[PDB]
Amino acid sequence: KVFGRCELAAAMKRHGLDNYRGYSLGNWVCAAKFESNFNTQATNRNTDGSTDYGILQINSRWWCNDGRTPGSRNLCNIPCSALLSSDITASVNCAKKIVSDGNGMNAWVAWRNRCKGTDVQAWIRGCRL
Ligand SMILES: CN(C)CCN(C)C
Ligand SMILES: CN(C)CCN(C)C
Ligand SMILES: [Cl-]
Ligand SMILES: [Cl-]
Ligand SMILES: [Cl-]
Ligand code: NA
Repeated sequence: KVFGRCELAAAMKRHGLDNYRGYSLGNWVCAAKFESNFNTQATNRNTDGSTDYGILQINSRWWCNDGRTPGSRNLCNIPCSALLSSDITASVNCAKKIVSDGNGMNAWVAWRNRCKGTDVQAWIRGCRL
């Protein structure tokens, strides 16, 4: 599913991401924009052999199991395929664990490079929330 901007913001709000670990909703919408262009089915292979999955491009080295990342962990306890669902529940639950891991949203390099320090509230401007 490709979410609309305001549709995703609403879905992330319902699932409890708005201000989660102090990150306003616009941060999460910005991150999703640059990670996946709001496409739940986005996948991307990394040079280390891991793969990033879903709307927030969650990586198989630590977070999910895909059966093909040697030596990896599955800390969210999910198949990486669950992160591609039209229902974002799994991606949100896993994102909350990731952002709690010590570096906050710096865990998402695209967040750090494209969102951090910018006017992120623009990503939710105009939405009925
Ligand atoms: C181009 N921006 C939205 C980031 C990359 N996505 C599309 C994969
Ligand atoms: C362009 N970014 C910053 C906001 C998104 N909407 C209003 C198109
Ligand atoms: Cl915001
Ligand atoms: Cl594996
Ligand atoms: Cl933080
Ligand atoms: Na894994």
